[PDB]
Amino acid sequence: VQLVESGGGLVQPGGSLRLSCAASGFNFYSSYIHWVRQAPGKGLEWVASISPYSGSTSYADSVKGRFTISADTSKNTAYLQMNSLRAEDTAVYYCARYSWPWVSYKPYYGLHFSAMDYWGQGTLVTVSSASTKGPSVFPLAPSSKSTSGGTAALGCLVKDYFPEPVTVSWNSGALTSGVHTFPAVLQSSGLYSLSSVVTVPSSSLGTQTYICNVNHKPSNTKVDKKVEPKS
Amino acid sequence: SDIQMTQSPSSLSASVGDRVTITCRASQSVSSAVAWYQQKPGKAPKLLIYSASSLYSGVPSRFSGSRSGTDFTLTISSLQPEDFATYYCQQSVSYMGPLTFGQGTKVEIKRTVAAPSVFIFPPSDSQLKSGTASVVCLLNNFYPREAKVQWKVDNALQSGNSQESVTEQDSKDSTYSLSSTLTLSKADYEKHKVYACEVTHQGLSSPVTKSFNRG
Repeated sequence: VQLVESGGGLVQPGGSLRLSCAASGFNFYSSYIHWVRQAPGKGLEWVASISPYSGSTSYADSVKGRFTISADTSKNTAYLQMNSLRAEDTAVYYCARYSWPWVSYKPYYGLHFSAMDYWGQGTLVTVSSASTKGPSVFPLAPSSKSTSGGTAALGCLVKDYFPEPVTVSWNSGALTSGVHTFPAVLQSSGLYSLSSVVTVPSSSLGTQTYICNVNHKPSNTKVDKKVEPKS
Repeated sequence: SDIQMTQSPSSLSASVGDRVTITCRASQSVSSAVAWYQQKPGKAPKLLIYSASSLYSGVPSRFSGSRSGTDFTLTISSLQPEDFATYYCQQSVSYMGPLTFGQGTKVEIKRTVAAPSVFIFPPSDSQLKSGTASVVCLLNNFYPREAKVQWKVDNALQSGNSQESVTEQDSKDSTYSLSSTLTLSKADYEKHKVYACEVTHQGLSSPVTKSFNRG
């Protein structure tokens, strides 16, 4: 079973965006499909639900009249049309499902309720008038003083980008041991920055090559930065 | 007719092997229509418990749920390092009606104290072309999260020109790492020689300083 959200991105206040939730591996017609969002640093908030078999819908008061949830059972796909967007709509949007039925009854006993067993990975919607800016990637070079067989650290500084997110890998994903990619920080300038570091054997410097692979999809940017000891 | 789910505590720190109980009070009857989810930062929530007390397939048996009237509990019988997460309750009593969530409980794994390993990085020549210099100090694999980083430039204490970021707790060893970035103009950077970060952490016998000389 899978759910995959798409359509998120940067949008100006007052603008509109259509999110899609492509379903696979279960009876989409009988399910209930929900949109649940998470604003940065905040909790989960339900937005809307639909029962694809009947077309019935429901909405949170915060979005009634501005958002429309819909479904196409011919394509097993649900949609969230978001209009009149506000900064408070900035969030990761998840699609999730209930298997039918929502609630069942066991005679002479109680009710039994479904829950959200499958969720998508989420798609980020950023409501802002600020413009997209690609990152600059700088080496965090290993020290010359990492002597005689201890541990050295190296990394990459990913500076001055907007909107989120950036992802970082090392050696195209082949290096994960000792990797720490820090949460992005919003700088006072309004642009984000983050760093990614890795620890390696001091002996490995000079014989090994380390590449940080930085992806900023909002600017269609892919940077592969070799991080070397400075000569 | 909004149903409020009041979750407590909002945060807790507990050791491996401890019994942890999280409570959720509904503001009106929600029958047994309560689910519990576990969410790791940046990942979708995962279902643990449905219909107040049913354990979802594949979830370890250390998780259990109970209902008493409008009070719901999630218990982790023996906390494990991988259980660091934010946990949420959620009610669904109203058919095709509003779904409401608790505010979340952030569970941290308490472990023994571990001092950071410290590293300092100068700005790159590439960055200096742009007129700004970023100096970075890394504190690696420490516990607890509290730490103090003091930047010194030619032995003069800096203030107001640095920003910190901390990783989420490691799912295996329960440690944190931290970066501090000092941002200066290139011109100011070129006016000074010794760049140092001094780290205070309870796992260290005394503060640790790492430094470099510009050039």
